[PDB]
Amino acid sequence: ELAGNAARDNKKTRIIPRHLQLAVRNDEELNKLLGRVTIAQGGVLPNIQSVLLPKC
DNA sequence: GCGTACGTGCGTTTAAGCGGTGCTAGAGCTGCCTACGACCAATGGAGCGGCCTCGGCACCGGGATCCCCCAGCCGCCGGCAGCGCAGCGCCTGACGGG
Repeated sequence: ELAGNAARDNKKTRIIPRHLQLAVRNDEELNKLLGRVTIAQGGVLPNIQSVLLPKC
């Protein structure tokens, strides 16, 4: 269900692990179930520390 | 280099701590009865294997942003150098005193 919504955003009809890793990581609750599992070819969540960004 | 706030110390003070009750709740165990899960023999069809064909995605090529950059550009202002000047203390007059 969470994965399917992600596939909608990228518009691909076929579900893909990149969706799966993305889906199960945004939900903080489901995150706790798999806090020590790594998905094949999952890729990290898109995140950047604010300080790294330019001052303005 | 600044400065505050947290360590050190002192002086209350109070609730922890001790020792003492007194209770019954609840855990531990036993006796005994039941049902429910394992076991066994059959059965078929759900699932798994083997093909096998379209199109979702990949890939390309092109056009479309769009942030990223920065000199242009001006405003601003303050510093700065020059200029006009305001005030004062002395300089020096006006006029009586020495």
